[PDB]
Amino acid sequence: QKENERLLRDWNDVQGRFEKCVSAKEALETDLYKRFILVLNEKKTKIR
Amino acid sequence: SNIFEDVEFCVMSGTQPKPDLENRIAEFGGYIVQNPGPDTYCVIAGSENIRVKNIILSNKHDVVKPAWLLECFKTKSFVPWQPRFMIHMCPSTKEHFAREYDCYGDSYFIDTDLNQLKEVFSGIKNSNEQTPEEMASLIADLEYRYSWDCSPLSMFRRHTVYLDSYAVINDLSTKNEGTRLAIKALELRFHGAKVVSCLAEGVSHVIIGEDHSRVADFKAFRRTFKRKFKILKESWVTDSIDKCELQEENQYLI
Repeated sequence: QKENERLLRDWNDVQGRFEKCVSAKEALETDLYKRFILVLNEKKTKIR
Repeated sequence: SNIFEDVEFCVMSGTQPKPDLENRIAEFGGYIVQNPGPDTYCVIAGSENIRVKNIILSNKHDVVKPAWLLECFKTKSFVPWQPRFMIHMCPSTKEHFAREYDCYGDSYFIDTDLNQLKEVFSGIKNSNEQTPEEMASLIADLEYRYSWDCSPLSMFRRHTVYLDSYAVINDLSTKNEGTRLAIKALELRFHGAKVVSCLAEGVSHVIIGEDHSRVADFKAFRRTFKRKFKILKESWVTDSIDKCELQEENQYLI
C-alpha cells in the first residue's frame, strides 16, 4: 500500500506535468501558425 | 574610412564607451552632432535618456540600436537601415515602410532571420477567432504543401479520434477517468490528433482500452455511418509515437 501510493502519487504528478507540456505544445503551434499565417498571407495577397 | 563623412550623427547616449563612440566614428569621420536638428540623419543612443523620450515624443527623427553602427563599422561599409537596426522611426520612414514592410514589422525588401522573426511574432497581438477546426486544416494544408506532414508531433493531424473514456458512448460524464486512456489522449493531442468528446459522423477512429464493454455498440452504431470509423487498440498510438511514424491500423483493429 505504501509502495504503490508512492507509485500512484508520482504517476499522477507526471500526468500533471505532461498535461502542462501538452497544453504548452498546442498553444505554441496555434500561436506560431496564426502569426505565420498573418505574415505569410500578407505576402500572398501582395504577390497576387 | 571616407564613408561616414557627409553623414551626420547624434550620439545622444552610450555609456561601451560613449565618448569613444564618436571617436570610433571620428576615424571613420562620421559627422558628429550633439543635438539633432531637422538636418541630421539619425540619432544614436546606448540607452534611453529623457531627451530620447523627447525625440520619441516628436517623431521628426530616426532612432537607432547601438549595435547597428558597430556592425556597419565591422562591414567596413555603410549598412542601410533595417527593422532590427532601429528602435524608433520617423513618419517619412513610416510612410516608406507602408510601401516597404508587412504591417506587423516583417520588411518586404529584406530577408529576415530567427531573432528578427521571433521579434515580429512577439509583437503581433493575441487572438483566437479562428475556430480550432479552421486552424487544424490551415495547419494540415501548410504541412501538406511543404511536406512537414510526416513530422512526428503532427503524425495524427489527419485523425479525428473518439476515445472510450465514457461508460456511455457520447454522454459527457459517464467519464471513466484516471484510466491509462487519459495518457493516450495526452499522447494523441501531443502528436496532432483532433481528440473529440462526441462520436458524430466526423470521426475517423475510436480507441479502445481494456474494457471491451462497448465494442458491440460501437460496431452497431458504425452500421449507421456514411464514412465509417475504425476501432483500434490503444497500442496503435503508442507504437506510432515510439517509431516516430504512423504504424498502420489493421494489425490494431478492434
